[PDB]
Amino acid sequence: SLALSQIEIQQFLSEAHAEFQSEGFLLQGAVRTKSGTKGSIVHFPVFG
Amino acid sequence: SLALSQIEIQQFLSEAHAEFQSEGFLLQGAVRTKSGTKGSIVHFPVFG
Repeated sequence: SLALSQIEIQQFLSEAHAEFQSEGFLLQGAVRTKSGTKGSIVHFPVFG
Repeated sequence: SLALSQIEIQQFLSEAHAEFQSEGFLLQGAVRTKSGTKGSIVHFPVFG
């Protein structure tokens, strides 16, 4: 019977799509970097 | 000596009485139950 269209189902996919966005870390290593630092402030001495 | 009644002990039971109430699930078996469903809406197909 064509009445089967009354009990048609819908499928929801488990693979989600994240909206196109930047993943970041684009400027990693572009500047003088100090890793594993401790303390509230890191001081860079400068001479004229 | 009858003075032993001055150090009589009292026992507190560990099996607690629950004030008279329904245990629930009375209507299970009176309706058509379907376990392990998913989603916000569940559809029951019907045939003529």
